[PDB]
Amino acid sequence: KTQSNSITLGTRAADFVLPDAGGNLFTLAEFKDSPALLVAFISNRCPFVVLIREALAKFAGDYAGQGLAVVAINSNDAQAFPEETLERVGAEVKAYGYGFPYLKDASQSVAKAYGAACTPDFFLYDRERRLVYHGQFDDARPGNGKDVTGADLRAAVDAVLKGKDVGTTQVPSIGCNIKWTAG
Repeated sequence: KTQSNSITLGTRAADFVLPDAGGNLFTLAEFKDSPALLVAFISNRCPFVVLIREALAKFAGDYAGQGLAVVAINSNDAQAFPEETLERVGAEVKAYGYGFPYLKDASQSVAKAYGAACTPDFFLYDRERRLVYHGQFDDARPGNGKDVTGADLRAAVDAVLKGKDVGTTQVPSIGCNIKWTAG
């Protein structure tokens, strides 16, 4: 278990090229027309991601067409954790109804460029792809009793889409560490 890193607000979204489980490739240019862009480092089996998985698919669907693009990335080492393969990532999409692209970062170069530390780790960018929110989906944690609402991220997306300032309280997310390959 670890907290997300303190990443300075304003940092530019790093570019990537990453595949989905059909082999389609995605870069930042594929999301260019969406004024808000969420990049989410998640996992197929981490309990902190299991907690919000239904909510995340609902959240992304709710905003599809309102100007939010969501990209999810699984950077976990799938030799060490076979449940994290690209093939499994493809099965997660169908099983949980993910409308957003869910991509595999096999070399972990993208997780390293964003400075992701745990799953889930959420980075929200504005129209010029500057970081405006980095933190928890909401206050829910496995076993803490709180409803999974996505309210912190929702409030941040709403602010971006309405051209307003994101709130300054950003609680770090908590999850399983990214499973870095030995070295």
